[PDB]
Amino acid sequence: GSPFNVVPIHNYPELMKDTCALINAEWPRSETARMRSLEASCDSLPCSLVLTTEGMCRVIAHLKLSPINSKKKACFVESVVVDKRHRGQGFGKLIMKFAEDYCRVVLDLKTIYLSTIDQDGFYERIGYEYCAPITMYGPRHCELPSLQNAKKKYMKKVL
Amino acid sequence: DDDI
Ligand SMILES: *C(=O)CSCCNC(=O)CCNC(=O)[C@H](O)C(C)(C)COP(=O)(O)OP(=O)(O)OC[C@H]1O[C@@H](n2cnc3c(N)ncnc32)[C@H](O)[C@@H]1OP(=O)(O)O
Repeated sequence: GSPFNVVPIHNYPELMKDTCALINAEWPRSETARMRSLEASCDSLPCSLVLTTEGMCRVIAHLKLSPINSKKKACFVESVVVDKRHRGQGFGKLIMKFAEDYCRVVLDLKTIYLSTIDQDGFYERIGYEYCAPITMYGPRHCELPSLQNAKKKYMKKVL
Repeated sequence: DDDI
């Protein structure tokens, strides 16, 4: 049988330091900064899902489902990363499909949004459509400017 | 993209 299992991180604190290492391998930040994001995971939004296996000795993939201030029936998927040595083996599509079903069936959401700088070909392949930019915050917002923001390509999938 |  299949040993693969997608689980919410708040039920598997044993996997938190491995998940921090996984995300920080792609986008280097402090361990504590990643822990703060994972510690916010709960049974509504936000929620971090990790792909693990029988024996939970490792973490293969991670993604975060985040609320959108202006869209009660939608969510923003962020920090999608598969372990490097496990890439190109279907695990990205696996955890994305699991998250899509989770949002539709468990959270009763209608749409998933995301942004990407250079992996829009992966999301287009698994059924995402390019769309106009959206914000997950309210209008009383100001964050430190970065040129990376205008590079992002926003995409959505009607569930 | 990176959530933080
Ligand atoms: C914000 O966080 C969201 S955007 C950031 C994406 N994450 C990232 O860049 C971190 C490093 N890369 C990964 O973690 C990982 O490679 C993904 C998540 C980008 C993709 O995961 P996988 O490597 O496991 O992909 P698969 O599930 O094995 O492939 C499914 C099908 O999609 C095709 N594919 C993958 N990347 C593609 C690009 N860039 N362009 C076109 N097509 C792409 C695969 O070939 C595969 O094709 P099939 O026909 O076999 O289904």
